[PDB]
Amino acid sequence: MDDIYKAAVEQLTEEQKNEFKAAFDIFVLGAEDGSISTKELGKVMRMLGQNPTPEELQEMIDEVDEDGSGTVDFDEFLVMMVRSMKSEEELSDLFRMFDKNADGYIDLEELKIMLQATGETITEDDIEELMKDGDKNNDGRIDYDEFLEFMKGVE
Amino acid sequence: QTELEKKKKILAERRKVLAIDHLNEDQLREKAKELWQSIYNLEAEKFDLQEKFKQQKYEINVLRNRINDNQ
Amino acid sequence: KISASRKLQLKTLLLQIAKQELEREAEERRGEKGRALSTRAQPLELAGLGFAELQDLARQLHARVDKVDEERYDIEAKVTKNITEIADLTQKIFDLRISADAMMQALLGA
Ligand SMILES: [Ca+2]
Ligand SMILES: [Ca+2]
Ligand SMILES: [Ca+2]
Repeated sequence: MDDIYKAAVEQLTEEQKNEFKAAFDIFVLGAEDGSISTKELGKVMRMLGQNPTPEELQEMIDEVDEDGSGTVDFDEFLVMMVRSMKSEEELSDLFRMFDKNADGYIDLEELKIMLQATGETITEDDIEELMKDGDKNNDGRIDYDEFLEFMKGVE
Repeated sequence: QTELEKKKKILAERRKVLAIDHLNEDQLREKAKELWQSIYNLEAEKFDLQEKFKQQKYEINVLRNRINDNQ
Repeated sequence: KISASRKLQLKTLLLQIAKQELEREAEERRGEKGRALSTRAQPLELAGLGFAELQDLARQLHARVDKVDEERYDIEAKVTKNITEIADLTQKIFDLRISADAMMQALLGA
């Protein structure tokens, strides 16, 4: 899903951020504002096979353009790079382990026992925000559908 | 008992005299061992099915919740 | 309140003990199986039994094979209707609902 990418950037060692900056600075050679338009992005696409339209190329940019410039800077470039690099059956069996009272939902307290049985020292903010991210209808519990979207991207 | 009930009672006793009644003590010890291993194997498959049943009831209940809430 | 790298760090650990409590529950069912089978399929005591009692045992064991096999069929059929209606429910809820390596090898190389 989304915030899993934003987490992957914060885990990049300075060995990769030097790799990516060097590649990004070759991207933006010839660009006047130092960012990636469709002109810079189309060059690299032809360089590795395909030739998308000037709107297929603008779709790739708008998927990661959070500042409304129509271009890609280095911070937005790192999000691009991590997107490019479990199943419902597995997640349903693990769902049953959370639901200890077996009522079909994961309420607050059942989350905390699982959290307190993880080895870490659990903060009340950790408890507070994991349920905010998981529970999207706001009814004090995580149901099956919400649990799937809550573990999307977790290995 | 009537006659269909008499028939079923006799044909079941006949099933035992055919499989057992012509054996000696040694031949009949090996038969009981043989029959017990069938019971073990059948009770094991019954156990596996009893556990699957307890689990289906939970999956059914969760599906019952999801349909109940998504409308 | 807390970084996005933390909330993924916690979820990875959540699924790690939810997996360790899944397979701990497995062996707890294996030992529960042998204990149940020891009381149901009691091992045989054949030494000391005369021919009369050997034959009597072989006959009640013969009748128990037929009895347990239908005790098993009755529960086999219940889980068969469950599978069918599981598919019904799972269905009636669905009816209500670039390349890293390539891009780095092209611009650089080593
Ligand atoms: Ca931008
Ligand atoms: Ca619960
Ligand atoms: Ca909820």
